[PDB]
Amino acid sequence: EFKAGSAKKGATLFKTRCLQCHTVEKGGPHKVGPNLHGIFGRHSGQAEGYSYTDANIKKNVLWDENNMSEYLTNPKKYIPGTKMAFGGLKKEKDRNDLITYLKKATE
Amino acid sequence: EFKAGSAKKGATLFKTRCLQCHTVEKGGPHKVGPNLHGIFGRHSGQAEGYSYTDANIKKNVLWDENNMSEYLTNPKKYIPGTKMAFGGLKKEKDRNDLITYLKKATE
Amino acid sequence: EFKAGSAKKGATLFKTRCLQCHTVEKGGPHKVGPNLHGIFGRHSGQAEGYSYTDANIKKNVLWDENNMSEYLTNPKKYIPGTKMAFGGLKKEKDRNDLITYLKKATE
Amino acid sequence: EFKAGSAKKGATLFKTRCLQCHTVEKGGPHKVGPNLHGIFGRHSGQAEGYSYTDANIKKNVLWDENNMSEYLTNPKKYIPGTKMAFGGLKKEKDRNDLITYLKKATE
Ligand SMILES: O=S(=O)(O)c1cc2c(O)c(c1)Sc1cc(S(=O)(=O)O)cc(c1O)Sc1cc(S(=O)(=O)O)cc(c1O)Sc1cc(S(=O)(=O)O)cc(c1O)S2
Ligand SMILES: O=S(=O)(O)c1cc2c(O)c(c1)Sc1cc(S(=O)(=O)O)cc(c1O)Sc1cc(S(=O)(=O)O)cc(c1O)Sc1cc(S(=O)(=O)O)cc(c1O)S2
Ligand SMILES: O=S(=O)(O)c1cc2c(O)c(c1)Sc1cc(S(=O)(=O)O)cc(c1O)Sc1cc(S(=O)(=O)O)cc(c1O)Sc1cc(S(=O)(=O)O)cc(c1O)S2
Ligand SMILES: O=S(=O)(O)c1cc2c(O)c(c1)Sc1cc(S(=O)(=O)O)cc(c1O)Sc1cc(S(=O)(=O)O)cc(c1O)Sc1cc(S(=O)(=O)O)cc(c1O)S2
Ligand SMILES: O=S(=O)(O)c1cc2c(O)c(c1)Sc1cc(S(=O)(=O)O)cc(c1O)Sc1cc(S(=O)(=O)O)cc(c1O)Sc1cc(S(=O)(=O)O)cc(c1O)S2
Ligand SMILES: O=S(=O)(O)c1cc2c(O)c(c1)Sc1cc(S(=O)(=O)O)cc(c1O)Sc1cc(S(=O)(=O)O)cc(c1O)Sc1cc(S(=O)(=O)O)cc(c1O)S2
Ligand code: HEC
Ligand code: HEC
Ligand code: HEC
Ligand code: HEC
Ligand SMILES: [Zn+2]
Ligand SMILES: [Zn+2]
Ligand SMILES: [Zn+2]
Ligand SMILES: [Zn+2]
Ligand SMILES: [Zn+2]
Ligand SMILES: [Zn+2]
Ligand SMILES: [Zn+2]
Ligand SMILES: [Zn+2]
Ligand SMILES: [Zn+2]
Ligand SMILES: [Zn+2]
Ligand SMILES: [Zn+2]
Ligand SMILES: [Zn+2]
Ligand SMILES: [Zn+2]
Ligand SMILES: [Zn+2]
Ligand SMILES: [Zn+2]
Ligand SMILES: [Zn+2]
Ligand SMILES: [Zn+2]
Ligand SMILES: [Zn+2]
Ligand SMILES: [Zn+2]
Ligand SMILES: [Zn+2]
Ligand SMILES: [Zn+2]
Ligand SMILES: [Zn+2]
Ligand SMILES: [Zn+2]
Ligand SMILES: [Zn+2]
Ligand SMILES: [Zn+2]
Ligand SMILES: [Zn+2]
Ligand SMILES: [Zn+2]
Repeated sequence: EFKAGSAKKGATLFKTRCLQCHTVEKGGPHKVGPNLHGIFGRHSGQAEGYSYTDANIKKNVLWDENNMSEYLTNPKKYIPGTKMAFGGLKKEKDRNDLITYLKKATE
Repeated sequence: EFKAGSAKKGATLFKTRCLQCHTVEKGGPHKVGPNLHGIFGRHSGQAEGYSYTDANIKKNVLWDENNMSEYLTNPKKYIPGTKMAFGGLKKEKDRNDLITYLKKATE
Repeated sequence: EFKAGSAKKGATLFKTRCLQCHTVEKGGPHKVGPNLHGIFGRHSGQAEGYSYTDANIKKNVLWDENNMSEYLTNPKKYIPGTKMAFGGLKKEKDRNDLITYLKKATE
Repeated sequence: EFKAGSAKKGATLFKTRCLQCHTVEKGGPHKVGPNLHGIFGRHSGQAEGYSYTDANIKKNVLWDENNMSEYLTNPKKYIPGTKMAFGGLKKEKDRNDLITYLKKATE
């Protein structure tokens, strides 16, 4: 389901839809949401120093491009009970582009 | 998000995937499943003389082309506890073709 | 043209699409379908103690990953007359994952 | 299932793998195979002036991009007894490119 898209558009989607709550850089600070560096290949709810809902820990997924796409389609449906206040990215090209940027920004 | 496809292809899809349990002709007989004539524009679980599950009755949808496509994607997810033994047409062209045929067959 | 995939999601596919009729572990019970331990590398229809159809027996193939994926694409096409009532896994990444799991659980 | 590919790329496929037996332009001449101008949207076995196997005529398909693709994968499997001596384009992107060229050259 995930196909690599445009990192450049993905960077703008993040600025307007996520940066509000998240930083991406290594060592960056948690805000409302956790810092996201190294999120791919990591278990849900494990960023150091961030205090998660139990449902984000207990979802128990190893983040990759595909379950990230599914999550960002509808976060509170993929993880019922999350404090991530965000409706979701409905359009699949917006998802591929954002995940393309996010991979590059967080690896 | 339903779109008219091939009724000839839908007829074939129907002969091979639905015909076992279903008829389409006006006043046709029930089999394992209810005869389907007049289904579009009727409430669910309302073919005369057929014993549905309570779930199929209480679902309380009015069949049109779009929620029919949603139903045929994963019938047990759309109507939990339905006794229809069918995995689903996962491909969208197949659902468009079948619904194109089915609308012509049952109207 | 099998390529290794995710045993973990192949596990998930097995219990949703196969477990109702099959067990996998060594010495496991026959149910509707035969216990499958040791399937890869055996001729078809050779699980001791299971009562097969003539067609599944006379098919005369040695199961590997490849012809298994052909079979699971359309079981009744590959073995005309089989009493396994299963439509098939149409998508290759689904068969890939399931076969990767099945091979690990049956070897 | 068909996806528009590269007409140019497909043009090179046709010269190497088809032109030996076929021509494409309006009014083009018959060779070993028939001239293919107007093939899409026409019944099988109809090109005016060519002598087809009865197998080709009785396949009774109206050619579009997708049953063309199916066909060119395995001609003898699609039309048993055809007199077209061509093993098939096994790679999916080769069929997409060729059909994309063929649509443009024969419409
Ligand atoms: O494969 S990708 O689609 O991901 C992709 C990645 C890059 C890339 O160049 C392209 C396509 S091709 C391209 C597409 C578009 S367009 O499609 O947007 O019109 C405009 C241009 C352009 O060259 S010109 C331009 C415009 C702007 S802007 O005025 O600030 O928008 C900034 C930069 C720039 O060169 S600098 C700049 C800024 C970033 S960023 O992501 O950090 O913002 C990335 C890159 C940059 O070069 S690499
Ligand atoms: O059931 S739960 O989803 O709650 C769940 C159970 C377990 C677990 O660790 C986790 C989640 S956390 C997690 C979630 C996801 S996921 O979000 O992508 O699904 C992927 C991974 C991951 O670590 S990485 C991984 C990848 C693969 S591979 O794909 O086959 O190569 C095999 C294993 C493995 O760990 S091994 C392995 C195999 C299985 S079983 O299902 O095959 O029996 C179970 C376990 C394993 O450790 S316990
Ligand atoms: O934001 S939502 O996730 O809620 C969401 C709701 C709807 C929607 O179209 C989308 C996303 S877009 C979408 C996203 C994803 S994914 O990225 O999440 O993988 C996969 C798909 C997909 O199409 S494919 C698919 C898979 C299944 S499955 O058999 O259950 O797997 C059933 C249906 C289906 O289309 S049918 C279906 C059934 C229902 S419901 O009423 O029965 O719940 C609602 C809808 C349906 O389309 S509207
Ligand atoms: O459920 S079904 O098994 O029936 C089934 C039907 C179709 C389908 O796509 C699939 C499964 S999925 C699939 C499964 C397998 S597998 O089973 O071998 O692993 C291989 C392939 C593949 O794509 S690649 C392939 C290989 C060959 S080969 O050269 O003969 O080997 C010919 C064709 C072809 O596509 S052509 C071809 C010819 C016809 S027909 O109408 O002329 O019979 C129909 C179809 C064709 O694709 S639709
Ligand atoms: O199909 S036809 O062979 O009749 C044909 C079509 C077109 C065309 O201009 C010509 C011949 S004339 C010509 C002949 C030869 S050659 O004889 O030496 O090979 C080389 C060139 C060239 O210009 S240069 C060139 C080389 C390549 S390459 O093959 O990828 O390296 C791609 C393109 C390109 O411009 S871009 C390109 C991409 C496409 S599409 O189909 O991918 O959308 C179509 C066209 C393109 O120009 S129209
Ligand atoms: O808009 S639609 O896409 O729905 C559509 C509806 C019709 C239609 O003609 C077409 C497209 S165009 C077409 C497409 C295909 S193909 O796509 O299958 O290759 C083959 C042909 C063909 O002419 S030739 C042919 C083949 C056969 S067959 O040997 O029995 O298959 C029966 C008939 C027939 O003419 S008679 C026949 C049987 C039926 S049915 O529904 O009762 O099976 C419908 C029709 C018939 O004329 S109307
Ligand atoms: C504020 C309203 C936020 C918006 C905008 C975005 N995110 Fe978020 N996110 C937020 C919180 C408070 C949390 C923790 C959730 C919990 O239940 O504890 C999250 C979580 C995530 C995660 C999971 C991180 C992990 O498991 O370690 C991801 C991958 C994530 N968020 C991504 C993400 C994206 C891509 C966003 C833009 C589309 C986005 N978030 C916006 C708060 C907020
Ligand atoms: C036997 C295993 C069946 C297959 C094959 C198909 N259908 Fe079915 N259908 C079946 C049953 C037993 C029921 C009643 C379920 C209940 O819970 O009461 C149904 C129901 C439907 C309906 C709803 C009719 C209504 O009045 O609400 C529809 C629209 C329907 N079935 C369509 C359908 C299609 C399109 C099929 C081929 C893809 C198909 N069915 C196959 C049994 C079986
Ligand atoms: C019940 C409806 C079943 C489902 C679900 C699955 N299988 Fe099946 N299988 C079933 C039966 C009754 C038989 C015997 C077939 C016969 O004709 O006698 C089988 C057979 C197999 C085999 C062949 C075993 C052999 O020794 O050759 C295989 C490899 C097999 N089944 C695999 C399989 C898979 C992978 C399934 C999930 C995708 C699956 N089966 C489901 C009954 C049923
Ligand atoms: C010589 C070995 C050929 C090669 C190379 C190609 N084609 Fe062919 N084709 C050939 C013959 C002798 C026939 C008639 C077969 C019969 O049974 O009568 C055909 C037929 C076709 C058709 C069908 C035409 C119709 O009117 O329905 C098509 C669409 C076709 N051929 C296409 C085609 C393509 C795309 C080729 C390159 C991959 C190709 N042919 C090569 C002889 C030969
Ligand atoms: Zn998708
Ligand atoms: Zn989907
Ligand atoms: Zn650049
Ligand atoms: Zn650039
Ligand atoms: Zn630590
Ligand atoms: Zn793991
Ligand atoms: Zn784990
Ligand atoms: Zn959708
Ligand atoms: Zn890093
Ligand atoms: Zn859709
Ligand atoms: Zn017609
Ligand atoms: Zn849907
Ligand atoms: Zn869908
Ligand atoms: Zn009527
Ligand atoms: Zn393949
Ligand atoms: Zn593990
Ligand atoms: Zn296929
Ligand atoms: Zn063993
Ligand atoms: Zn394909
Ligand atoms: Zn050009
Ligand atoms: Zn050019
Ligand atoms: Zn017609
Ligand atoms: Zn016709
Ligand atoms: Zn094919
Ligand atoms: Zn096919
Ligand atoms: Zn294929
Ligand atoms: Zn023309």
